[PDB]
Amino acid sequence: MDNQFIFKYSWETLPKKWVKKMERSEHGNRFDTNTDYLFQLLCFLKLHTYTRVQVLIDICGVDYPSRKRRFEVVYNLLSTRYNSRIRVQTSADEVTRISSVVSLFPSAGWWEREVWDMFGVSFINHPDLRRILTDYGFEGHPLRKDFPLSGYVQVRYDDPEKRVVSEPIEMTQEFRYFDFA
Amino acid sequence: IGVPPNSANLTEARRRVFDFFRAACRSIPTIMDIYNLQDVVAPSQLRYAISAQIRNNAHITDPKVIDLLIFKGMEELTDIVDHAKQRHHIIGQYVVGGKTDFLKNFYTSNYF
Amino acid sequence: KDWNTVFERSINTLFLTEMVRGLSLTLKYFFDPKVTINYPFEKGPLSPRFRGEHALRRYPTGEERCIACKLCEAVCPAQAITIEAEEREDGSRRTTRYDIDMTKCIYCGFCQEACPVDAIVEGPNFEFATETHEELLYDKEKLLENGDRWETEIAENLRSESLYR
Amino acid sequence: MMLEFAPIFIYLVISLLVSLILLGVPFLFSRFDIRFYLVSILFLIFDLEVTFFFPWAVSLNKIDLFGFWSMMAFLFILTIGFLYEWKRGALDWE
Amino acid sequence: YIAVPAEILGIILPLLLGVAFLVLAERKVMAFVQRRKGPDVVGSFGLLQPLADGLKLILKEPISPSSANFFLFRMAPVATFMLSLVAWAVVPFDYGMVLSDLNIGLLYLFAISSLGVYGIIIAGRSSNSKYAFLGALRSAAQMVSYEVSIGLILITVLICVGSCNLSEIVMAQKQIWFGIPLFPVLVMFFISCLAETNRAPFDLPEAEAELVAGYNVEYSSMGFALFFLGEYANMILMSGLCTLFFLGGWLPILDLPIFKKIPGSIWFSIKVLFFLFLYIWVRAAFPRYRYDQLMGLGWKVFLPLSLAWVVSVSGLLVTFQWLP
Amino acid sequence: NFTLNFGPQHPAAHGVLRLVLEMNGEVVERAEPHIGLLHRGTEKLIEYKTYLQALPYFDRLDYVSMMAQEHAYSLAVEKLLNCEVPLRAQYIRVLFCEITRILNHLLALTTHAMDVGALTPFLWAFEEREKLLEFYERVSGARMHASFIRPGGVAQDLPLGLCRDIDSFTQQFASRIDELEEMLTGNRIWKQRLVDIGTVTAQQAKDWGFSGVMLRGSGVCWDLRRAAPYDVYDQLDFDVPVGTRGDCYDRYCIRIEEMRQSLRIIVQCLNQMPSGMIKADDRKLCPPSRCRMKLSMESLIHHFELYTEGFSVPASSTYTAVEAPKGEFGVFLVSNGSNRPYRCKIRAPGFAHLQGLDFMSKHHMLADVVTIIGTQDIVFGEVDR
Amino acid sequence: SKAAEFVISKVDDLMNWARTGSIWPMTFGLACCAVEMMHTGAARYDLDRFGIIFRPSPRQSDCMIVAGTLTNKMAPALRKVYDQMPEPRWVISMGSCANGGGYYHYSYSVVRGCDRIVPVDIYVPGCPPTAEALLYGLLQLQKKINRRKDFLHWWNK
Amino acid sequence: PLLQDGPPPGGFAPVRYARRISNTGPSAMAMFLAVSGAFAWGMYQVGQGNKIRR
Amino acid sequence: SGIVATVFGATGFLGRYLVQQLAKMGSQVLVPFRGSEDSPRHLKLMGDLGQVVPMKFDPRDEDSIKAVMAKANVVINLIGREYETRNFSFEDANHHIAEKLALVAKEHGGIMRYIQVSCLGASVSSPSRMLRAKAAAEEAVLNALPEATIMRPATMIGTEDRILNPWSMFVKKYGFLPLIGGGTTKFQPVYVVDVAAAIVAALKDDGSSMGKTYELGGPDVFTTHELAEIMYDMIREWPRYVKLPFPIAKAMAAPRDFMVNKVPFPLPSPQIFNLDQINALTTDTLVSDNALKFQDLDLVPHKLKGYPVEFLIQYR
Amino acid sequence: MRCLPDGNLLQTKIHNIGATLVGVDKFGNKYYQKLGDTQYGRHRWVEYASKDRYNASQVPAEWHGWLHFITDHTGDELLS
Ligand SMILES: NC(=O)C1=CN([C@@H]2O[C@H](COP(=O)(O)OP(=O)(O)OC[C@H]3O[C@@H](n4cnc5c(N)ncnc54)[C@H](OP(=O)(O)O)[C@@H]3O)[C@@H](O)[C@H]2O)C=CC1
Ligand code: SF4
Ligand code: SF4
Ligand code: SF4
Repeated sequence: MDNQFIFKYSWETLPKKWVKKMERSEHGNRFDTNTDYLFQLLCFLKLHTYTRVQVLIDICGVDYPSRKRRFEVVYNLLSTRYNSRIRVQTSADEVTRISSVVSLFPSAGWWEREVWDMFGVSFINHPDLRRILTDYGFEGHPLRKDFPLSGYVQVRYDDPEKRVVSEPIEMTQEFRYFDFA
Repeated sequence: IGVPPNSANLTEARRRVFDFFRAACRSIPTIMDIYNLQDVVAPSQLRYAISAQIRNNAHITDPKVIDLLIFKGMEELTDIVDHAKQRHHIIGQYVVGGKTDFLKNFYTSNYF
Repeated sequence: KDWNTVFERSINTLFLTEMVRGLSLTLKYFFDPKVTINYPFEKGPLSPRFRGEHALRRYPTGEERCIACKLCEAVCPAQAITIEAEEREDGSRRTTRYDIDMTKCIYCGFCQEACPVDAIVEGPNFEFATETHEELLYDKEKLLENGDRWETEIAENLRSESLYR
Repeated sequence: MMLEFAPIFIYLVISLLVSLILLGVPFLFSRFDIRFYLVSILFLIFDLEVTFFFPWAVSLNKIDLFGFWSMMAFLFILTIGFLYEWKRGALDWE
Repeated sequence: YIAVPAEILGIILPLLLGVAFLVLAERKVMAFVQRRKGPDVVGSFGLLQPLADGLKLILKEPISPSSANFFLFRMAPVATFMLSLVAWAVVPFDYGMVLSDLNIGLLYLFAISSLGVYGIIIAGRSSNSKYAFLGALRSAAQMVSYEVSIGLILITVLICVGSCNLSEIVMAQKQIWFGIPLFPVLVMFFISCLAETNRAPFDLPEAEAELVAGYNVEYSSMGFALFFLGEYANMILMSGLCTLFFLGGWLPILDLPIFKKIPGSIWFSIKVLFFLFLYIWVRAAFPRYRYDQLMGLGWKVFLPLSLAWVVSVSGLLVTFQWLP
Repeated sequence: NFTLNFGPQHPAAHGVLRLVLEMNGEVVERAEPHIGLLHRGTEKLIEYKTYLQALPYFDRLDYVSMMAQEHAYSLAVEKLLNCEVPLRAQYIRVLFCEITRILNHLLALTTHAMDVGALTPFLWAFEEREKLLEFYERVSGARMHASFIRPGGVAQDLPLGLCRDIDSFTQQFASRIDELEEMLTGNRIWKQRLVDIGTVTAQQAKDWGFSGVMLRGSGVCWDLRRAAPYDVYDQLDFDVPVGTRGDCYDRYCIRIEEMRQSLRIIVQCLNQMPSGMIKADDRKLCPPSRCRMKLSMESLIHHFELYTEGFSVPASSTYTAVEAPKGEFGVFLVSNGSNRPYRCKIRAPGFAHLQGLDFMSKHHMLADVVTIIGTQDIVFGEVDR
Repeated sequence: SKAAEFVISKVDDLMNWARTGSIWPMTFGLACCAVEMMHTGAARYDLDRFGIIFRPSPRQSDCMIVAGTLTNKMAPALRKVYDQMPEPRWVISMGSCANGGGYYHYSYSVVRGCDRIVPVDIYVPGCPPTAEALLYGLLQLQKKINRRKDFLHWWNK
Repeated sequence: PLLQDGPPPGGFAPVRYARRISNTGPSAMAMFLAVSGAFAWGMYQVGQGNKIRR
Repeated sequence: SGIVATVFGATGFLGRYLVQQLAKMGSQVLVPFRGSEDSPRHLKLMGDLGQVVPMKFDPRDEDSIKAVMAKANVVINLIGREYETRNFSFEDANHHIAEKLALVAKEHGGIMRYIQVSCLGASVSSPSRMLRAKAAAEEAVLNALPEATIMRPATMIGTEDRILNPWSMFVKKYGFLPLIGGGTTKFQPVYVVDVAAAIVAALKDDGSSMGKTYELGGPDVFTTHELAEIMYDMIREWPRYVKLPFPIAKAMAAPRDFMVNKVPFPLPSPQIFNLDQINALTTDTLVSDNALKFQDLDLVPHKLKGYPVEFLIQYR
Repeated sequence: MRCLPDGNLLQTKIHNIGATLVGVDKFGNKYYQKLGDTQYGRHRWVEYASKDRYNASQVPAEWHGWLHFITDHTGDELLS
């Protein structure tokens, strides 16, 4: 089962309205789909006899500030049955909720929490969507390109209050940007 | 339990806004106990800050934005009750408990 | 299955036969020599490539090797290096400031690779723990002092490693 | 004779004094688990079994076969109790 | 009676020194098995390490958490330490070398063993920590469980001897040591002593890495020291009982004039030292059981075997009229 | 149900491990790991680095398998650049990948043993770790974060006499494995702590994205060195051990057998090691030698460019994965044509494995939780990034 | 006071000897630096041969080694464990991350040096410091403990 | 230069990777017979000692 | 700020709040200590790298005093003790060090601002010997430095205070609380943070605090009894009191005063039965209407209820 | 007499039995070797001049490489 067979067989068998873009390349076979079809496309690929995509390797977001739908959500999937990989991507914005695939691949649960934490994209029907990496009470989504590298707040011990507290950042030496272009 | 779909209309969104406000207000006694606010602020002042927050966003017309605001409010409330980060006159992001502004800003610094 | 195999299984269970073997091999290392190093009288082995405390080097005449190219500052993954430079009174291109924050540095050796004149090196010293954070903010003079103290070992190491780089 | 118990008492007092010196010199510079009740009951029963064995073991040379068989009957009753406890899962802690 | 305190001190002080050095010997033998050196810097061959750790511990500030059981919290380590000390009044080291020649000394030892649980229980409850309390309950349960087997083994020995006097038990082994015919009983006794002293492979309080907080987790400074010292003094005692009951106490290996030249206290010490080496050797050799596994072992393996051995020994001696 | 908040807070178990357990007495009902205690924003920081400056971040993800992640990152860059790596370099990269596998398994196996009470094998295994740590130091000058495997090959050639010292290590290593086995394998206590603990079926392993030993324990024959080979793994003989029961005892036996197979690979790399360059010859991506840089204008210009600007990578995106000691380690790299990565998503096997702690530990005793965490082989540097 | 000073100095030497010869550190293994610290306790360097025994609870600890990156999320947990340590207590910062933030200094989630949370007595440089470097740092801790005169200061207070 | 680290002429000596087995133990009937004989003869000796003590 | 301040006696209760507030305004703080190096250790946490610098000194050594002051242009004195030790008398700790500090600061010549911290009831005709020595220091510091600023806080409340903590310790260890004067003495207890805020405010003004003496008291007046109700409400325990008349209280506070200057070894500090503080309790100590209060420094003091007593949670 | 309190020095004294003097540096530190095979042939040690208050940083740079097996040249050969 080579990438030549997957590209051709997916063109013949998939419903046409699901896939808007198909890229066959040595970097990877990629299927771009609308958000309303992502869940169904991933269920087809998992259950169909000639694809048997049973493992969701991971889900990640990419931020494209110059785009109307700035977020790209990428699903890297694997078929151990046919020894092949597939990439399924869809686009999203700051307020549009997309479908969760936890009911298809239980491993998606923590990855979708990471996407919500890092980018602010929300997932319909996710059993427990809350931040997973950042500190409690964190504000913002650090992987957005407009989020500053050093953030907005920092912590320190405050003896009068006998506790660790958060205050606006003060940098002894700033990050030096070296524009080498 | 799961994240519900995006609200169809402002009636669905408002039902959700009312539901959140009710949950936020019903947790007020728990917060007062966690942060020991019995001698700092009144429970109604906590209620006013929550209703204020909601009233500042009364000009939003897009149900998707309202859903995101409710989700972020629910997340903020859960942290305050479960993982309290105690600061004296501050709960989360809420301060609890003859010259114009220009001349004050001028006296302070050159950056307004 | 068989009264003889059942018997052997029962006896092995009741008399802890496999627990004896673990005891026997445990006792064998009791009498053998130990591998402990008697630090600080004895030390562990290191190599000429070891990445330790940074140092600034001079030419044998006493002139500094550094010509403030700032390549090390640019390549540094931790942004631990700060450099200021200007023309010296004799027209030479030299730093007026060369700071390495030893608490930001990740001891990667990228700076030593980037330097075109073998001026900045990671020397072999690894025993330089301090009592204050500020003592680990190395300025140019501290770095040149390190170079003077460790020059004999640094030069020998560079001769050794000049066949690989 | 009970004379030999007096050194035990003086020993206890001295041990107490040592305990207090060691402990004092530094002051100068809602979930009921029935399986614990069940292990307590088992221990109590077999505690009484060890207790009734002490006189028997020292008296075996005089009581002869009659005493041996009466102790065996005693054990048989208590071991039937033990088998009941075993089959009922009182000896399982998983 | 005026010189009785001198005898008691000549027992208690060397025992506290012997415990200090047992801790050192445990650290040395485990180190050597692991190809390491062990404490060898603080004093020549590390021989001053016990003194340094003891002085460090007494120089540590006490903590005393804000609990409603201030008195019991401090009393629990005293209780266990005292219990560990007081058992030695009846231990004979040689013929005539014993503080109290109790005719009921066997039952007295069993009673002290039975009292040992209260220090752990009380420490766990008085700590105001559910982790400490749960760990304490499990340790107490394990101790009482293995006390049953210890007691039934004591009964086997008593049947052979016919007297509770410890010196009489030793002197009844002149013909033959009891560990030869009753070697399985000796094995089960040594294992039951490991489980009663909470030692590896049964050391639940050591399994903090395993999400099991021990009963002494809240203790610091000298209360923590008293718990540790009581536990180690119990290990020397259990090694002394293994020696008295099955290895013929102070008697020589062979009834020969060459072996009778070295005194009985040396024989007793050497056998005690063999057993203390095995306590450490086992710690160094095996992993540990879970709580449920060792509880199952206690009730389902060691109670039945101990009971069966009582029946078999008494029946064999009654049949052929070999009773004492 | 009462809740137990148990966070092993020292090298005893991980160190940033924090678990919320719901118990029924001693039986575990639900396990909820709380993570992010080691989240340092590595993925955000990488976007501000050139491709060379981001390389040391990979040594610090699974900080027990340092060179294996450097390999994965270098392979991803070589893939997008279409860079050819000399044969000698490929053999050195495979040789040190398998050395890195042994370092990992030695630590994973003996730290798990120490947590269940076997204190001795940790000490024996760490003296073998020191010998292998010496090989890291002799090639790179660092014991752990070598930064030795780079896009295009390796940083430096092997010092004379290193291959002989590795051969002397291999001659004796089988005996060291046999002693770790004799301590644990046959021992009835060891078997009671691991047999039928944390059973995973093959469907469960695929559903939760398990990889490596966590997947091969369930009888699924899947190793990326054979399924999607890279470097010279296709010229090497080794077996892929698989389990038959999918519990903690199979995964222990597999990790032991995997060290014997790693030893086998290292021997073949030693014997088949060819002469030649250790760096791709192209003069746009690899530093010149010191003598060349100090004698040739072209070489100096290239050196200046490489250590200030860094190389550019043409705009594209791809996912690259290797068989790391802990499972499939993947890098989703997005290039925008510039000298800094636009996006670097790091796929860590421990992220998938720790997420499956809840179903693996269900209805198990409290003391089995550490055993299950041990067989998963969790390092939070890669879980949290 | 030609006699009381001599007796005070001997008491203080004895207290210093006890405290340097018995250092029981509570390990705070956070990241890669913990692995080098595990090697320090292992057979080749054998911290136990110096009387150094690693304890699991802060109640029984004289010293805390911060070995690895401290995040904002973990900072309160570190400080709480420090506050449970009975006096006298010392802190050793191990590695660039714990010293000043290291490779992650400019991150949004990292504490830029553990000395912002607890007071630090010894800083051990390196990323990671070698096992021998940590051993050198612990011997520097012993050098600072030996400068203490706890009896003399209390006598004069 | 031209000298690079590598195998010696003919390659390194072969190394074993497989578990070499060990048959060490009396096992089975040896231990059971030893223990049973010890029990019987030692209990007879216990009888003799008790008679002497009497 | 370019302020380099040498704060004497910063290793005590008020000192930690002052150093933190001085670190906030960017001032570099020098912290002279007389004993162990672990006494200023908690102050290093405050401020940036190199901002808080502890330095060893000897109260009875003029050389060390000018050594630690040689680099500063602001000097704050907090040194003082409420009890007696055989080595330092009330006048030794409350007046002789204070005067010596003013004299070296006068021979320094570079000390722009000098602040001496005193007690509210510091008067020459005061029953307490501590307050008498305090008042003598007030005049002596002024005589040596007319431009100095005196501050007179009342009994300060905070985590490490010596009033509510010893009461709570006593109540938990015995079950009752004694009243040394029937719980009728009127004092104005002040949050310790407010005192530090006042000192920083006096350092930040346009020069309009030099030569004056401020009386810092809490926003509300309290009796010994009324303060004890705040303590009982916070620690969630049943109030129980034993009225102890003055001649019975002085009797229990006689031994330590009697034998402190005779026995050759140190004595524990007195918590509640300190004779000098009992003598202060005979008369009310309130803020005079003609003095300069918190309102003079554009400051409003914090009411005791709430956070200022939140540390009492640890006793429940 | 330092051997009684300082067990670290004693271990060096015992291992010194049968060793060979390689050189002495400026500070008085003495350098020994055995030429055996116990720790894989690593038998280089230093006996510090100060029997008390010795410290690892007292080894000069000329002898540091020898002591750490970085080089086979002694401090004397390097200085020449
Ligand atoms: N209730 C209160 O707290 C009130 C106090 N005040 C006054 O305010 C000042 C500061 O208060 P507070 O911080 O609570 O006081 P503390 O007693 O807690 O601290 C006093 C400071 O002075 C030092 N000190 C004490 N005696 C001597 C001495 N003989 N030689 C050298 N240094 C010495 C102490 O150092 P060390 O720790 O080393 O002893 C400490 O740093 C004091 O002068 C006090 O009298 C004002 C009103 C009431
Ligand atoms: S070692 Fe690396 S991180 Fe440190 S200064 Fe040199 S280049 Fe920068
Ligand atoms: S040290 Fe080297 S690389 Fe750095 S500025 Fe000087 S000459 Fe350039
Ligand atoms: S200092 Fe370096 S080795 Fe240590 S934890 Fe930080 S990144 Fe890892």
